Amino acid sequence: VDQATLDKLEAGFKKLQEASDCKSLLKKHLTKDVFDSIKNKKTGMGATLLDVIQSGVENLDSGVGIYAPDAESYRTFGPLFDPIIDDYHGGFKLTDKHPPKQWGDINTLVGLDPAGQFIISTRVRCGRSLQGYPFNPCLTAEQYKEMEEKVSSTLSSMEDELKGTYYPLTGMSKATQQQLIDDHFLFKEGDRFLQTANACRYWPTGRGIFHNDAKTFLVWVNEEDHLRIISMQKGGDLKTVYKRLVTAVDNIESKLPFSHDDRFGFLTFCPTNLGTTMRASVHIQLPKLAKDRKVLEDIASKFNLQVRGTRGEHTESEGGVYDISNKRRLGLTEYQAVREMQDGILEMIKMEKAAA
Ligand SMILES: Nc1ncnc2c1ncn2[C@@H]1O[C@H](COP(=O)(O)OP(=O)(O)O)[C@@H](O)[C@H]1O
Ligand SMILES: CC(=N)NCCC[C@H](N)C(=O)O
Ligand SMILES: [Mg+2]
Repeated sequence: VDQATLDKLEAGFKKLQEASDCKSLLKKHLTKDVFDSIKNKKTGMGATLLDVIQSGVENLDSGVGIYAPDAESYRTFGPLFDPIIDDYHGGFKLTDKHPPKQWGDINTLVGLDPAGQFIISTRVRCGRSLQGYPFNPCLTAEQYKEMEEKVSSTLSSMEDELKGTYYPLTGMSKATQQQLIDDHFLFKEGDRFLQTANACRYWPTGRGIFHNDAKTFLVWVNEEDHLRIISMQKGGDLKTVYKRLVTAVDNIESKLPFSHDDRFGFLTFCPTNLGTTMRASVHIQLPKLAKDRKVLEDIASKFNLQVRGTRGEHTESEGGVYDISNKRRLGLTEYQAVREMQDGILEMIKMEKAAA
């Protein structure tokens, strides 16, 4: 680790201590001891502690603040990752290992809001990394193109409900892109947390979206993760949404090799996405409970749920519509993760009906 990198780290650590109102897990868990123990370490691809913490140093409003530039980073910088992962995912010890993939009994899932007065739409996503490719900050432009080719070629073999078309971001009209983002289908462009993590280099090369005509099945290529595999539709039919995701992931898994770790389950760029990589969410209105987004968040947290704005994380609610989802992804099965959202949303709706 060169001297220029060390200077920036010491200055970054200092900045974090002085940021009296910073509430990120990075600040909370980067103790002087932790800091000194790993700041001189480097991975085989040259990822340093700076590459890990830089996004959180520059964006003090980060909730977490770190990313893994490569798989090795998760262990090379373990003393920082380990406590943060344990913290975020609601308990995960050094000796713990993520359980084997288990979708569970899909037939046990229910409709989340039969009368249709609270839930707007339901969505479940997963993420995957291609074996042989590092995470965003270590990728070259050429690698983005190689991966885009591989993934798009694989998805051309999808059939029936899952059959669809790949749309590259390169050459995509501003109008077409903007509508897809507005309609909650395409990942947004230019995220400051990802940018400062050097996750958006060479944009928009290699980036794009696959989807069926109904746009109930989508795959993001080369945004935050190599793949995000998405099932979504209007209404509260979680069972169908989850079933479609399972079918899609099972099919893609037979064709493309994805990175899996004995301890961390499926590997992802952010530690929040490890394990099941699963975020099951609803867009929901709860006017009585949501009379203060912090009261809503406090209610949600007891159900292990996270609250986001209408256009995704780091955004506000619009027209009272919130994104509410399972927070935890690692140290529980796919089934357990989706059930936490279902169970939490069902009770919150009950609470809403009862609220004065
Ligand atoms: N239940 C949902 N129904 C409709 N759109 C959703 C739902 N949950 C998330 N989205 C959309 O997904 C997109 C990505 O948002 P983010 O908060 O970045 O989620 P992810 O885990 O998908 O990266 C945003 O446009 C957000 O509106
Ligand atoms: C997309 C994603 N990984 N969100 C979780 C953390 C995001 C951001 N780096 C933060 O620390 O708030
Ligand atoms: Mg995102």
